[PDB]
Amino acid sequence: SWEIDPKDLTFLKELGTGQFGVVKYGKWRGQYDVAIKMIKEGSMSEDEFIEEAKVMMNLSHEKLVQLYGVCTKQRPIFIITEYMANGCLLNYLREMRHRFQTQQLLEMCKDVCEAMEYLESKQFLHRDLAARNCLVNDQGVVKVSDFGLSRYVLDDEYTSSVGSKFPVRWSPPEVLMYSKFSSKSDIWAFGVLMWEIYSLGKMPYERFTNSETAEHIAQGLRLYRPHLASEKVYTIMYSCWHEKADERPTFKILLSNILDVMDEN
Ligand SMILES: Cn1cc(-c2ccnc(-n3ncc4cc(C(C)(C)C)cc(F)c4c3=O)c2CO)cc(Nc2ccncn2)c1=O
Repeated sequence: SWEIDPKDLTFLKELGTGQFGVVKYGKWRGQYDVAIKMIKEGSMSEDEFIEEAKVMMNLSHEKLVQLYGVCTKQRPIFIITEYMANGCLLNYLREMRHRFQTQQLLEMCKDVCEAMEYLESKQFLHRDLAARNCLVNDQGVVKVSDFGLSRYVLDDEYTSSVGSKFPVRWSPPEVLMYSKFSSKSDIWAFGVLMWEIYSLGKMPYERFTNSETAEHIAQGLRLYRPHLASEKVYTIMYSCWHEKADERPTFKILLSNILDVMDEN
């Protein structure tokens, strides 16, 4: 694991708080833009994370927000990542909602699908894929962030399937019923993410509670086709939501589907 020297980090701006506490924008060695997570004491299973961190750092792809390294020889520990100037995708969609062409929306789905095809090829699960966990850079490229970190969260409202922070609206039946995560549960979440993109950042199953969402999707309720999604695009997102995990596509198949739609248009 790349153990970064904290003396090489210059903090510049607050980026707000996430599940592990404060995140800052800064520079590494006075040049490279980075984000720095300051891991709040008690928020993370730190020994577990440190033991397993190298796998995460070896994930390298243009459409992943890279985990560059860690600072662990002190308290609090730091996680150092790629910086994304336009922030999270969910907010970006909502703030620019009157400016998007449908071709740009499909390009966002392609960006995320490329990242996920790469993770799938490495047998690595995101576990919390959603627009809130994608980020956008200064050139509008969407990248997938915080892949794999859900495993290390210490927060019972997040880790309990009936907790108020659990990502129920992005979860397939086998996660809600059995806590069975797989690349096929990331597939389901990706379909919901496509829906978030094409709805310009609406909340999935808005007005339903988490338990009502779970109850109704188990019985076959599915997200409606957003106005901006063509039938071809809807067919792609809908394919992610087969009740049976083994009937869902792979990210390799989804990427091929997405490219085919692009070529036709
Ligand atoms: C890399 N990065 C991270 C963030 C940023 C800031 C605050 N909290 C977070 N979050 N948000 C959510 C989050 C979620 C998780 C789960 C394990 C999946 C539950 C784990 C995290 F570690 C975080 C985190 O750190 C992030 C996401 O990691 C913001 C950026 N950019 C900007 C730009 C402008 N304004 C604000 N932020 C940026 O480039």
